[PDB]
Amino acid sequence: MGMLEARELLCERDERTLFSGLSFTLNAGEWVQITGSNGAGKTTLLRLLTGLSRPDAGEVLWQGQPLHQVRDSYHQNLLWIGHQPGIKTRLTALENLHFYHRDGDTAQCLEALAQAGLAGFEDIPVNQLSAGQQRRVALARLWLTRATLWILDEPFTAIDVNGVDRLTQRMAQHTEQGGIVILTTHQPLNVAESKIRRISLTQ
Amino acid sequence: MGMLEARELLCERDERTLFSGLSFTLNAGEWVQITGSNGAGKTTLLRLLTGLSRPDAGEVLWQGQPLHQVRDSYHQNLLWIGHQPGIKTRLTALENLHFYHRDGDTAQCLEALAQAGLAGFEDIPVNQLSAGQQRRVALARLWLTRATLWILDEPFTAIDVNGVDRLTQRMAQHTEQGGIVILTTHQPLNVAESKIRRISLTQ
Amino acid sequence: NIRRKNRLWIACAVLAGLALTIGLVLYALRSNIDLFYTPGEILYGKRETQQMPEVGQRLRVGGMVMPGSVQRDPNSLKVTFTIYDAEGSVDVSYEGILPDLFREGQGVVVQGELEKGNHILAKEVLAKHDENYTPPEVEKAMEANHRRPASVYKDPAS
Amino acid sequence: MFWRIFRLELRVAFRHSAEIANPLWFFLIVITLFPLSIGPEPQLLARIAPGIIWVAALLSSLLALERLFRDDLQDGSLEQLMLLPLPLPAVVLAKVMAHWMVTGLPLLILSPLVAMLLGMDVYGWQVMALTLLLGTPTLGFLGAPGVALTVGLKRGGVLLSILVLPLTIPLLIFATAAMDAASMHLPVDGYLAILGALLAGTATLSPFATAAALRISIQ
Amino acid sequence: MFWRIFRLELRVAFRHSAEIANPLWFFLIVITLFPLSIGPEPQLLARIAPGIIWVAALLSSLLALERLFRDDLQDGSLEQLMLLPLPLPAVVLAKVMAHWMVTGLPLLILSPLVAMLLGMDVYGWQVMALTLLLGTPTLGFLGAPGVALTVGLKRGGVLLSILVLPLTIPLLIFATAAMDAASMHLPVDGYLAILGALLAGTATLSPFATAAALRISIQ
Amino acid sequence: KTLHQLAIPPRLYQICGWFIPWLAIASVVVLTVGWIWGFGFAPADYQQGNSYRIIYLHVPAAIWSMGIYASMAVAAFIGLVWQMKMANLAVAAMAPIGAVFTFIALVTGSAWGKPMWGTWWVWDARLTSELVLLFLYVGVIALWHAFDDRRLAGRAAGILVLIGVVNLPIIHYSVEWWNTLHQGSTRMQQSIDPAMRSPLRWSIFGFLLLSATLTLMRMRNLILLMEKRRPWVSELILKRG
Amino acid sequence: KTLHQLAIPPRLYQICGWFIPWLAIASVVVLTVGWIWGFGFAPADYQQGNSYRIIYLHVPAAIWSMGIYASMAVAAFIGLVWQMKMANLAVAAMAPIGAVFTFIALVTGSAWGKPMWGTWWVWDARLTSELVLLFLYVGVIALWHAFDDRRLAGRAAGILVLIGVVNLPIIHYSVEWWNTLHQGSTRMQQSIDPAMRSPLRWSIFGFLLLSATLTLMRMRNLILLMEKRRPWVSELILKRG
Amino acid sequence: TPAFASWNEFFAMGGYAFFVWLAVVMTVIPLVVLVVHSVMQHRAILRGVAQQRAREARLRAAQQQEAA
Amino acid sequence: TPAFASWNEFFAMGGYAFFVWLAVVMTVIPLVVLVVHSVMQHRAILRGVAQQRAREARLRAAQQQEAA
Repeated sequence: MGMLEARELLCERDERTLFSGLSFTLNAGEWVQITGSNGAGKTTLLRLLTGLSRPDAGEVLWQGQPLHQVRDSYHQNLLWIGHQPGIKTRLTALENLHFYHRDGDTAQCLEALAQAGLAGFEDIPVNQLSAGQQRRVALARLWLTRATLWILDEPFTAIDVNGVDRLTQRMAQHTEQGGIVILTTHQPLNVAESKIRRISLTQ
Repeated sequence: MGMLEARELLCERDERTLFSGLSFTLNAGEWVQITGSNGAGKTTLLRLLTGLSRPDAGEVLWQGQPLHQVRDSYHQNLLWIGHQPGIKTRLTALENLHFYHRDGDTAQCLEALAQAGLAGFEDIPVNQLSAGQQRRVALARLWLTRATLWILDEPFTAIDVNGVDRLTQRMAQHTEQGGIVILTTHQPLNVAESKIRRISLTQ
Repeated sequence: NIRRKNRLWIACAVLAGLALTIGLVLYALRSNIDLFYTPGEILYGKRETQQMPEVGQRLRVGGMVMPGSVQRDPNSLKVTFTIYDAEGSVDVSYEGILPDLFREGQGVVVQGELEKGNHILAKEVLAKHDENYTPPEVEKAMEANHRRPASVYKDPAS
Repeated sequence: MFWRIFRLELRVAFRHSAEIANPLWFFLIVITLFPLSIGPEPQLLARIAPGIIWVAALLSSLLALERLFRDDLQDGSLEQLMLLPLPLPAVVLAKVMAHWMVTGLPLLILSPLVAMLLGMDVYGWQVMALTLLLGTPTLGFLGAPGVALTVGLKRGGVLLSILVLPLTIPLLIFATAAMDAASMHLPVDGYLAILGALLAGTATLSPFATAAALRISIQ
Repeated sequence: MFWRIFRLELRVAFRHSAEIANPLWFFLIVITLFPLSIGPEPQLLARIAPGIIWVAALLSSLLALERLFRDDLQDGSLEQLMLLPLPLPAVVLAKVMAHWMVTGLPLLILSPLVAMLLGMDVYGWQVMALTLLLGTPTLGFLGAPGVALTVGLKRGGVLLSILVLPLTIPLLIFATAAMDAASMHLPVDGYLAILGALLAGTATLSPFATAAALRISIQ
Repeated sequence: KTLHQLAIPPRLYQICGWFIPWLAIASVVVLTVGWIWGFGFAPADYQQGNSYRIIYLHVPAAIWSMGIYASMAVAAFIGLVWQMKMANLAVAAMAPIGAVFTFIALVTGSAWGKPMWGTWWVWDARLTSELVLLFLYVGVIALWHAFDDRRLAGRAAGILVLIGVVNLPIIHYSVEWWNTLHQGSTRMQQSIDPAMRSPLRWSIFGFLLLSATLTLMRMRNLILLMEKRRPWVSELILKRG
Repeated sequence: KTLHQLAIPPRLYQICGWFIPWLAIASVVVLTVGWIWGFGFAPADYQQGNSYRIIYLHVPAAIWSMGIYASMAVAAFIGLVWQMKMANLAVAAMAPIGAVFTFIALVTGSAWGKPMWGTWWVWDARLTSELVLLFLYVGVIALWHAFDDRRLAGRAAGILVLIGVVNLPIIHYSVEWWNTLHQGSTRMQQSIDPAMRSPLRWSIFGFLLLSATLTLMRMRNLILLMEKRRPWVSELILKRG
Repeated sequence: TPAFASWNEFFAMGGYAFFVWLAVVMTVIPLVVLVVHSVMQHRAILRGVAQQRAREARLRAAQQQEAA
Repeated sequence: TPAFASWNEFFAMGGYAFFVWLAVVMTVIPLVVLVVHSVMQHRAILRGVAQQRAREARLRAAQQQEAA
């Protein structure tokens, strides 16, 4: 079986029925990409799979158990990046990345922040950085994290092209060892159609 | 002479020099478009051109006089639509559009809201409307204004192609007589290159 | 598993917090420790529980100083004075300096040990800044028994 | 076009009427706070009622002050209101007058109830209502710079108070001195004359120092 | 991991240090306001000093409550703290403990100045400092449900007070009764014991009902 | 069983629809007979005189002012464990009725306190406790209005209802202890001379029925608020005519 | 002329760098002479005895704590009309100095009033006015430190400086009338015997020089803070060594 | 069986009549206000659904015109 | 010419010795705090510029590595 299974998720944001009856199961090691049309609602879908938002109907399942029970094991195996990067602007990049697990020693720190494209901007405060480079510390959290589930709410926003190729290379590397990445992106992505899978939240 | 003219506009948002030395003069009946490369900084140019934001050095002129003196005549000939629509979500669409000048009687009301695509949604409160339909009230202001100068931070954000076609047709109709529209948009727009003019804020 | 470990640890914190809450509530309700009696509550027992004060227990007595009951030993700090409510009267013996606030016809509170015959060996006497203040229990004692004069509760031996 | 802004602000405030009552419920809770601490003794409460009433009034207006400009930044209305063909002093004057008709008139109609709660007589209520009527406009005009600058901040809840209340100290002294000269029966014309003088001065000077304040706060 | 959240919140608060003083400056504002209204009379000020001290404490902590959760909503850090591998009651407990170390400790070190300002003796300062130490954590734990409920609102400044203050009424009554007994030179052990009882009860129950509200507001 | 079908919104709408009229008529009869047997055809207390009939207009208005809040707690509890949205709607349904009952109890208590104390408001423990209860009701109503989404507003209201019920016995006993010291109080609310007892009990039961009627009808109001688009309302309104 | 060259931020940096040492040493000389010829080599008041020396430590700490604020207005005025940014940095430069001078004035007033009044803090008009002045300084400083952009922080600080300066005579005369109504005061600030007057004036001028030195140095601190990237600080730091 | 012998005396409840009748009016008014608001709200929501569905029928007629 | 005849009596100003020296000390301290704060602020801004421009030199080194 697959760990993440969505069963009959129904969501109404401000009494607008965003999607109905949507149910998809994910086995180990696929790279589902949400390909919906409206701007808001695929973000609500990702918040619905992460457990930020409760289903108004139906349920999200992680390893056979509902999300209201298995929180301490589900949150051990997830990495969520929203439209907001989820970091503190007041601290520097290195302490913000050190808040998240490990970092510290050079085996897990100062190359993870380098492979996002932030080599040499490690000790600068975040509030004196460009918005894409602010997203790149949370985007640099990928290279140090052991979570099998990654969920991404526009990862490639204000990101230069070489950054996107490096992120997709590390991301497919995660896809190899049974890691699942669920993401939404606007841009047409340069990966072969054979590997990916598309779930569309139609209407 | 041209009415809207910019002289050595430099802006430093949070000590980042987005642009310096930009100077451009706009004769009547032109539909210049702000190309830009960064997401924020062309919006700063538009707010700087309407006079919300002062130039840090250099100056903007309307009809040969600086903007700190001629406000009462400048604001009578301008229509500004930012990323935020500028309308109140508490009031109805018709009353929000009636706050702005004229409207009221049927010579300036109930087709202006119709040609933007909000036919049949006139009396519904704004907070029970989709975000594109929220922006289309401010977009519907175009058919009733007398302002020669229109300035637009992303007018075509979540409007369908028919609404974009209608907006560009009305905009070209404004361009035929004496009047400047300045706009910023992501989408490649469907008007011939000979008519338009591009000022790009180079880095 | 990890779920059981987390629930058990935070539940141990919960029961420790509730136990300390109940402990401080019951302590404070016991830390009222109402050794505050009136002379009527010495002679005839407390109004609610009818419990007598025992000989030798440390205790506190609110009462008005009688006019003419304060005789001071001229060669020592020894002062004997009788204090009353509008229900009874008890003798007080105090060795030490009296407060400057101590006048006849004013309310004082006596901390001391009870001897035989309703007699109190004071270890401390607290006289208040307010000349006309009566303690709440003593004030209710005189509101219940309707302001009988101090000469009436001067025990006629005194 | 000074009146259309005022009528529109009244329509927005009256379209959801419940939020208007929250300043007066905060006022009533602050009146509730000091009897519970000091005590139910009526002579002390009657003596101290001016201080309770005005600390409650300052804080109620000051927390109500966020709706004066915080709504229009996110909706984008405020930029357009500067780009009406009208000097922005008049726009600020219309907003502060609408805010007083939205925040201060609830206090002026709640005035009998808080006068009942604190033991004041009919003369005390008359002076209390006249003094609130001459004071809460001044509260709006002194708080308009504070809201004007602290509208762009994420953390503008304590800083707004820090700027506003030292400005409103003279109103405190004159209002509670009028109230002390009202509790003991002496005429109170001179104190209300000084209150009106401050109201006129701050109404004259606050739009002109709030307009440039609101131009800085957003650019 | 519970201590890492607390230590990081302390680091973010101590990075810009100036902003943590604004609660105590507002506390001094509210300290100042009453004797301007009442008068410089020292016996009345000495008797009313519990009322000023604790109404100032409630309002200062209440206005400081915005920094407890409003920052992490816009930065997105609040979500990432909720999907940390740790039950969200502990995350709430870490944030409220850091908030008390950042809002209540300034009041506790500021306590000599206010004790000398109004006129209480050294026993008065002792009782008031112990009572602040046992009370301002309870301010944090009763304010956390209100902030967790009102973090999604744009206008959440008056209503947060409206929710928090009736919850803090019992702490008000026991604190001012404690220092009223202290001004008469009575032992205040029982009042502090009830105070610690309320501290333990709210500290036990408040994370579990703030976590549900915090899950409610974000979705 | 039918308890599971009770959570279906149209089915609850017709359950409330046929429960309003009978219950309301019964309420009117019981409360009417209660007041007419209490205000006349009954003695008056010897010391306070004929000002004792106010003990009706206060005491069903007082106890149920707590009682509704206690019932609100029950609804809020059903909001959090079984995640039933309609109990969180019942919290918002029953908050204004509790607020109005609290207002009646407070200011009728003031009207009773004038012929004894001489002032409209001597800060008695009962009136202070009801004032704090009114502030709790206003907090619940303000949370229910401030939020935009009705479902989220009801769930937030349920959170604060459980908070208020957790902290409410503390408030009541702290206020009672607040007038243990700082003077005392007389025996007024439930010191009742016999044979002036059945009218007060019957008025209590009548106020219970009126609270149930208003609760059951604002239930329908909020149901029509939330489900303004789904076709069961459409069939109901095309049935209207 | 050269006043227009007093606008270029590096040139202002070496002007302040050249004015720091000489003015600082003149300040220390004048203040040392003032205190050494005031706290000794000087008579004492008859009624106060030897506690009158505090009139030094208070009165330059008082007047200049007003005067800096007055000078602040001038800078703020230059910030609003001609839109000079360096004046708006001058406002933030003098704001901590004014706050510290005001706090010193408060502390010396309290330590002076203890041997008279018996307590540390009697709500005298002068000390309350100084406390409100300190609150306005804290408002300006927190305004300058809550913003992100420094230029807009300085312009905002200038706006509240002008507001405070307009409202300051009203505050001072209202507080003076507040002490007129309730209870009077003694002759404390400037009721001074001859031959003890020159030390007070010398300390006045010394505190003026020290305030000018601190202002002229924090001006460099703020100028270095904003121009942290332009090449002139690069040339200065490569000159350092 | 009535305690008050005269029906006119029942309107003047032993001198303490102003407080009692003030309170009777002051409890009758808000309960009436709650019932009036609770009836008018239901009627208003039903009529608002009526206007919304008339506008929806207008929408379907416009769709029919677009189809035709 | 000193009013105080004894130099030891100078430190004990006529019984009122605590208040004068208390305000002398608590005036000397905040001026030292201001001077130290501003001097270390100037040094800290200069050293921060030094670290930033050394890091800019490392950026130049990285650009030279990319060019080579």
